[PDB]
Amino acid sequence: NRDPASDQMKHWKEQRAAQKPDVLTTGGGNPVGDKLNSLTVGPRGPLLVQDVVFTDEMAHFDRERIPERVVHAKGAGAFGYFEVTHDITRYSKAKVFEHIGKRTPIAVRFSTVAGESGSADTVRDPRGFAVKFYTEDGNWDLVGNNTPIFFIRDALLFPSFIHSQKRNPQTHLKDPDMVWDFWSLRPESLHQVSFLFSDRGIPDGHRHMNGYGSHTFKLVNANGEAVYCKFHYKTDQGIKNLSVEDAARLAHEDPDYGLRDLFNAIATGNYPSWTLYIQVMTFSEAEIFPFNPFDLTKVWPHGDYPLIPVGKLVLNRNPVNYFAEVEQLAFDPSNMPPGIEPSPDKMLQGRLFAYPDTHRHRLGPNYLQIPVNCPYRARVANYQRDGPMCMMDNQGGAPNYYPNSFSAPEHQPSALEHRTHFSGDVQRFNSANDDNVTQVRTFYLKVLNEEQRKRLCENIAGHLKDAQLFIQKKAVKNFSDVHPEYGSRIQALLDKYNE
Amino acid sequence: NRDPASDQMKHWKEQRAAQKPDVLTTGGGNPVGDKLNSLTVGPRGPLLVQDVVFTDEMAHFDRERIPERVVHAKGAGAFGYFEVTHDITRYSKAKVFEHIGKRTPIAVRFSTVAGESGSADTVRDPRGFAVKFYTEDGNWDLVGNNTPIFFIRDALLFPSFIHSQKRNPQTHLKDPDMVWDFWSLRPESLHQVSFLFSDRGIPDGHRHMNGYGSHTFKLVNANGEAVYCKFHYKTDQGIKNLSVEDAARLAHEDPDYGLRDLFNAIATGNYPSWTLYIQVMTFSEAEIFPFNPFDLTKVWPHGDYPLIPVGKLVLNRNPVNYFAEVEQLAFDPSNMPPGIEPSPDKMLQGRLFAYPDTHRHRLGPNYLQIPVNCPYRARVANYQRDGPMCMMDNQGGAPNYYPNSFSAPEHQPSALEHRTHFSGDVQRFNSANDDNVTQVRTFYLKVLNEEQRKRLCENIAGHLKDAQLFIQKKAVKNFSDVHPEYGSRIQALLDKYNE
Amino acid sequence: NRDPASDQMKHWKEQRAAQKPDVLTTGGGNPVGDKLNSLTVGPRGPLLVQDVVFTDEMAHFDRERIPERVVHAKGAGAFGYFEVTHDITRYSKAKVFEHIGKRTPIAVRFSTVAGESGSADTVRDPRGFAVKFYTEDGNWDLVGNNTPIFFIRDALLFPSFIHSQKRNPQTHLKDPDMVWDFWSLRPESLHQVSFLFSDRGIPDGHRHMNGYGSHTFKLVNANGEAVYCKFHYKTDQGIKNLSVEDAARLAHEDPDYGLRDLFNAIATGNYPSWTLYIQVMTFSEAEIFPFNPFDLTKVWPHGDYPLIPVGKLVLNRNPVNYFAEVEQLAFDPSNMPPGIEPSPDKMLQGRLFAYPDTHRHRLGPNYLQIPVNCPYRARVANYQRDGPMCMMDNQGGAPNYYPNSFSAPEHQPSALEHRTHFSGDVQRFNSANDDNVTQVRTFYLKVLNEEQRKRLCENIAGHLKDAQLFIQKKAVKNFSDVHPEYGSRIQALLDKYNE
Amino acid sequence: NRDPASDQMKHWKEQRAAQKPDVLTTGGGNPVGDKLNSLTVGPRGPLLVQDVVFTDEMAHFDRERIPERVVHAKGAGAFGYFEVTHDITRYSKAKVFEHIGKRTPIAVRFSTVAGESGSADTVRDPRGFAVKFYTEDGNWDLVGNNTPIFFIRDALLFPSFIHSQKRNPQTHLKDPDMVWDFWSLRPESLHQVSFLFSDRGIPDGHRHMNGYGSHTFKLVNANGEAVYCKFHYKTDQGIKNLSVEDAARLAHEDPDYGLRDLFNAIATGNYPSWTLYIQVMTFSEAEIFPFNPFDLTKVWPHGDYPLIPVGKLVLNRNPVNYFAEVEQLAFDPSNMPPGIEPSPDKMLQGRLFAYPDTHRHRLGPNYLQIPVNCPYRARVANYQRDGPMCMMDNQGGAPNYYPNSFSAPEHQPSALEHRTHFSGDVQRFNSANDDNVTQVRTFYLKVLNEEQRKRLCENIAGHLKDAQLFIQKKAVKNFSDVHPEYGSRIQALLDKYNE
Ligand code: HEM
Repeated sequence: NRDPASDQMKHWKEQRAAQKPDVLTTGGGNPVGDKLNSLTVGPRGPLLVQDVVFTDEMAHFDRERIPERVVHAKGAGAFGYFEVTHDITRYSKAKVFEHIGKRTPIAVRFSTVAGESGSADTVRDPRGFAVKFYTEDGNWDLVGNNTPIFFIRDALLFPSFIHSQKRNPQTHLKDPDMVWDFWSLRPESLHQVSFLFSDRGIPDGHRHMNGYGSHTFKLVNANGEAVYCKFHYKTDQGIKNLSVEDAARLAHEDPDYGLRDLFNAIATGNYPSWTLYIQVMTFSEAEIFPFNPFDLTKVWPHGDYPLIPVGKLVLNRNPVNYFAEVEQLAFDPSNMPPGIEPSPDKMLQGRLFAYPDTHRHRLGPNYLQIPVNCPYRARVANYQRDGPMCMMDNQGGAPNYYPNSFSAPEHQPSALEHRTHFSGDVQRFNSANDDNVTQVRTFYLKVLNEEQRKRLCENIAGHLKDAQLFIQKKAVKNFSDVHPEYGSRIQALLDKYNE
Repeated sequence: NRDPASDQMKHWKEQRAAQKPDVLTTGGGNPVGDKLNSLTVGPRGPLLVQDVVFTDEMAHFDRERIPERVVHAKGAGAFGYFEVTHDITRYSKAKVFEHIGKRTPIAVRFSTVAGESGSADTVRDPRGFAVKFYTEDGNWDLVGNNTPIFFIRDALLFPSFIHSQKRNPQTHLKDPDMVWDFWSLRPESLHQVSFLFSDRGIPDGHRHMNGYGSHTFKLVNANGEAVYCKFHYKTDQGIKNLSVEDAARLAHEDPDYGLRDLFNAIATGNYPSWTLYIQVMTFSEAEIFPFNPFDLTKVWPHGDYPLIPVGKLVLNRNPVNYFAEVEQLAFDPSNMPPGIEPSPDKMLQGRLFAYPDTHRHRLGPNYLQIPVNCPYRARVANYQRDGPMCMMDNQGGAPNYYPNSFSAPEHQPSALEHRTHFSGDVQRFNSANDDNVTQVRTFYLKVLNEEQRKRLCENIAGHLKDAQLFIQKKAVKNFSDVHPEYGSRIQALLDKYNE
Repeated sequence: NRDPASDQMKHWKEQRAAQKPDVLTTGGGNPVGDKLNSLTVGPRGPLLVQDVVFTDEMAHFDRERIPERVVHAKGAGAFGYFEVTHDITRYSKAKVFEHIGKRTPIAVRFSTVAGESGSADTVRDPRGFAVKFYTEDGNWDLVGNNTPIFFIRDALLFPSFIHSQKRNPQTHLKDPDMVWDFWSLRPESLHQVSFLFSDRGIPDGHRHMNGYGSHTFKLVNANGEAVYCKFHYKTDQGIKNLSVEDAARLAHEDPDYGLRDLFNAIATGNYPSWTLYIQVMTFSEAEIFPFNPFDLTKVWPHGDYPLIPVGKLVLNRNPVNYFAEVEQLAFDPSNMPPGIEPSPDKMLQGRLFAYPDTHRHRLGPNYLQIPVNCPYRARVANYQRDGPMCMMDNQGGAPNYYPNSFSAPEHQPSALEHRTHFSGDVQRFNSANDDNVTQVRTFYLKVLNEEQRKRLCENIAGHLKDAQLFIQKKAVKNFSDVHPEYGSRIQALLDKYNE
Repeated sequence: NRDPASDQMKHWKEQRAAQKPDVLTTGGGNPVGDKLNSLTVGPRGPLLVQDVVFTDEMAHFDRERIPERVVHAKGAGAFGYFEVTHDITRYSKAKVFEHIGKRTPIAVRFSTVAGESGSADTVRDPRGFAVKFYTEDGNWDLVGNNTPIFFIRDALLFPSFIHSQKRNPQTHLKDPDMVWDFWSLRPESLHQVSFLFSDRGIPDGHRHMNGYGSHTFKLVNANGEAVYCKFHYKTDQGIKNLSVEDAARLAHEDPDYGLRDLFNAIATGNYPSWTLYIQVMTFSEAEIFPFNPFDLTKVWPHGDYPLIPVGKLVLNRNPVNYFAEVEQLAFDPSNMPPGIEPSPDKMLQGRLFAYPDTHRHRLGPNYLQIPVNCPYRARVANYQRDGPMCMMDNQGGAPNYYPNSFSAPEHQPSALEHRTHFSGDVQRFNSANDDNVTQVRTFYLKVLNEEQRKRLCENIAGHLKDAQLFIQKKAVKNFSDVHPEYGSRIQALLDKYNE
């Protein structure tokens, strides 16, 4: 007897023993008479096109694959619910927060960032932690990571950052000179790079890590009053990490470690859960905040902005068909119910467009009619019609133009947005020189102990040693700009690694 | 008060008078507060990305269109049922003929051939008359025309023929030189051409024309015995045609004449219905038949192969959304249930590959998961998985391979195909010289009368006159090869049209 | 002999009389030995899969079609050059205006609006008139119509308007109730509706109509000084229209009238040409302008803003292949070279997204690598990589991220945008009741004469009569609000039409 | 200084030091003035739509990915030439074998089978060895593996075999039960499984393994005479293998080991090469051969059918952009020049369809117009037109139908296929019980030595122990059917592994 994942088929049969097997058909419902031998003219003769049983099956086999996600391609998924435990109705009128005890169906997808579909799970990388809330106001996607910050703060650098984290365009190899040339030319990355080369850069699966919206968002209550917030969801199973040596063994021992962990957990009843907190900032506090409160490379410290609890995320169901329910999951930061809205965070302003854009490419123009993506607890009605692979009644014979004298859907004025005043030149403002070291200094000195600082440097040096010396020299300098002992330790190790 | 088609929105509003209008939402189910005005900075300022209401609506509008059909693009649709009235179980075991009184749902498409989506209905053309039977053993797609025959008899000429009947690739205009250079270089077209330019070239809407499967097909009964057959469905409303004069007036007074006629008939309860017949040829009649009995340019004469009634087709329901239910309809001649099998007709052997093929391009790899296309009266079960726009549970966690020791679906030996014996070289055989005139001579002399022959010639000369002289000279010789006076009449009228 | 279009194939053969015909191949370059007869076992036997010549040719015929344009689907194309004849470098620094005498290649596509691929040319509808300039600074797409104004002034209403002008979702029939329910609930349409039912609603081919940029745009000279502008290109062949009586004859006698008139002109050396003008409005004239200067239902009167000439548009070359050079044409308003920039027109702003969006769907992710869409007089170099159907070297092994230390492309600071100050609430501002009648009154009284006013009203009532009475009454009211005699005339004609 | 692969960017900058960096443009050729900061309203404001520099680049990033190969996804590419060295023109007329010394440009792709794009290179799996010859008669794709044989012999079992070799449809994990349930239910796989689990299951990269075409193919000479042949291309660098211990270290130390080993070799002039041999079986010897000569699970022994040399394959060029030259590479077995034809092999017959079919999905309808797929040594001319992403003239204004009297391409009769006689019932013949053991027994006893048999069983037991007991027992039985001591040794080690 083995773990539950290995016994998948065994249980599919047992859960079925009472029935007779189904009749094996074509895609058109036509029963198949023999599907092990091809129609040929004679035992050693050629194949006929009259063999449409072969063409039907092969034709579909040939179209099985769709594009993998451009980022966060290697993923695990699970489904559960969100349950409200505390009252934050003064801040948000979102129905998903309406009363204590309110449950809402969720779907979660964990991921790495850089590796493709066949890569290993226990590698150094940020982790995705995307959560979709099926509310009565339409879906709410909270596309968060295992970290509160990112490496950049303008969306126009993002394709570049990703390119520098993936394969060299000629050799198709991971290229340290690309990784570090970028990071050293963009020191705003220093904060998240210090998180990444810490211990938490390799979590022991998906259940022992925290999630964060990382972005500043906006909450609007019933009076029309607004505050800015951060979301934190913290692991009730406790932070737990793999060491470098153990992560490396599992990388070839079990490439799908974090997939198998999550599936087995839920199957054995160990339902992982997370505690949803927010931080709140008023509009006033936002004007006096020392840094840019919409700079994704900055946290809101806890002492000044403590955590307010909201509710629990619980995962208690495994997917049944991985493709249908995880590969085809699509999270849009732009899916926001009334009560939740976006900040002016440059990076989040780019994500408002990019996600729906790529989903119409990766999955298709009507990807929101796929079941896991459908807002199935909301009544979807508008003037949008047709498109490839239209799957409902296409809203029937309703008038498809607005306004109209024939009683099709109407706009709901109470769902209008919060009005904010802005003034300034319409212009590309340079955010490369916002504070890039202060919060990092704090992390290095007051969050890490001495042993962790030591490991931080060894993990950095073990990867940076493969870059050229002019890149090393520049990266080390950025590290000295945080703390001279941060830089001179790294440089002591590189001096050895360089023989 | 007007015809019922014009009152569609009027009635749509009346059937809703009681309830309230729906909440107008995004495709994500998020209610919109205002959808007549965009999100801008100040009344005369620029448009914001934050306006995800606009993006969501505009983006879908931008994706409304799919590739029209490559032929038969102008279409009208309706729905109904097939009812058995006579017993032909001695020839076929197809569940759709199981017993008298048995109904099966059907869906029909009427079309022209050459015109694109906006072309007129009342033009000289063949008419598609495609019928989809939703049976228990999967779907059965009788994809016929309003002719028993076609212009050619080898599929390799089909892309060519169609190119010649569409727009010149530089000027994008209808070209008579193309049209008649082909027809006169392939005189196998004489038989169908004669049909086209007579009175039935322009039927008075789709309810006053017959439908034929034109190919020879194979029926198989419960003992394993097989016969060949032809399908005829004859209009119970009576053949009725339009004059060249009236067809040309309506071509600009109502380009959608046939579409309108069908909708209004059904809406006022005047339901159209056809009578399905079959002809039956034994295998040993097929060896002694004077022509090639699988020649798609040949009919089976009635005197020797009389019509055997089978039942009624009845259209009694209009589509609710034309796009979802008519435009996305996909018919595959290779959708054949046990009891119905292909002949060796070279032209039908091509259509077994072409239709599924083009449907994966026009509609999508999983187009059979579109409702109106679905085999909703059978159980689809097999080892096909994934593909873009997967719309069911993707078959669940069922074992995806075959054979297996876990009781996934099994093959049904009774559904094997009938086995024929064939012997001969594997090579390309020349069919350009099968009897191209005999059955036409009969049509011209014995079926048509004096006035119809006169009109047949006028209609041909009135379109052949715009081709070059060397092309007219050749066409006329092919016509002369049917009957001297056939050519003589056309050539006398051409001598006049050429001033 | 016949017109030059009809003789296209004749001339192709003549231009090749001297050579031998090419060898006919598969798409893989494998010569074909027979393509009229299919590979079969015996003369009357089944088709084989081994017949890759059939499948290679049938596979591509099955994928011949692409989605037609969602609007303006029916179009005609030609190519030529733009030439500067006057100096407007004090307003715009764009390299297409640099000096008198400079020539830039162009590509033009004329079109109707609503009719699909097969509809008639000679119908009442606006006419598209899009102009692609191939600049050294990249492409410039002046996507114009044959009117200065449009029916609506907010992009959100654009799907609706179109839906109302196209087919009823259930009957697939042009619906008068949809047309006028919309127009009568949105009286901003009054201006362009009076343009459309006037003599210029049906132009006599594409050479006898003007072209307008319609939108206000922004020009920026070398000093950084900016003005607002309007592009008018006026036919050098003279305004010429068709009467309702003749347009309806041709609509069935020659559906492709405009397409034939443009090819035949060019082929016979009668090259059509236009004269490009601008209006100019300083930022300070924009502030005092009585209406909203960015309202697309409004014109700038000539007395206050006279026409300034710029150059000539000349069309002097037909397409060689219509699909590759016309059907696949893609104009993006957003393609704007330094010195030409958008105004805050709500409609234009919307079009900045729409066109690239739909072109990725209609043509594909890399649609700008199609030769006719290529900026083949600039040097494209950036950090975009891959995609479906990637056709060049994909920019080689160049570093693919930015910034980088390995000398891949750099930004050009002189090509930054003009900076404008905006201030206001971010909200949805209601423009429904900007002045809707003033400039229409002027048109009805001062531009048309007695006869033309008569025909304008007969054309409006000849179409509005089919709508319901409550829709009629409302429209007429909207027409009275322009002038009592406007709506009263229409109402007198409607009274007769309603028997 | 480092290896060449890591100095890629270093050498790109050096090879450019003379010139100045290009101007960074949009896709449309428009220079950008700042691509590090986004267009906003005030420094902490929201993002505008008229930031088309952002949109244009993100929209393409969002569409960088295409579908991965449905098998053999992980790959490494190189280009070179094929040079004839011996005269086989008595067997084949193919222009690639015309004379000694004749060179042809080639392109080769190496791969594994079951891992996705991200997986490691040093795992136990077959290896792809696909060769594209660009001959004057079009392209010749020889789609070969590093084995003479394969696991199955009917293509209707392919999708299933591949499903079992990949991931569980619910857990997304590698599932030994699926692996061995399939293999133990289809003992035909015994031959190739004993190859897979010997030392050659893991090659030391791609330069130290042989190539084979596995399938019997047909050769046809200038006289029309045919023979059946096998292609073997052996490594001039020598067979060399990784041990299980080192293959696993490298699977985490360098996932891309085989890719780097090829690139560094070519870059340093150590060009790998292969020797091309054929075996030859006359049609007479094919009637008396002891097994089925077209049984993909059978080799032709060397004693009876010796290797006949042909020429060399040499890889002396790396790719410059991996995506454009290696990921978009498409190989079709059906690309076969005159002189080379398929044999009736049931598995090859299915590859004649499957590959073009998946290539139209994976890449697109016109994937043969992608440079590296272009038959650029041959002249493509025919009657195929249009399609998504049509990239050349589209063959201009040339007549698009055949036959025609206007001098478009003609068929070449000498390119016709060899005619073979076939006689037999058209049915599905069982091939499950062709001799499944005999050649395996020879391998085990006569090809392997003592040590190698021991490791063969250890490799097998290490993997089979994770399957259920009932699957183990059945697999061992199939190994006892080869040789009692084969099944014995495996059962003694499974007894230990099961504690
Ligand atoms: C402007 C900056 C960014 C851009 C342009 C961007 C772009 C993308 C794209 C195109 C995808 C693919 C989505 C799909 O295929 O369905 C994706 C996935 C994802 N992104 Fe980002 N991203 C950005 C920053 C971020 C940030 C700040 C976070 C978290 C705070 C994040 C978290 C994720 C996650 C978790 C996924 C995987 C979603 C899934 O499992 O389907 N990304 N991103």
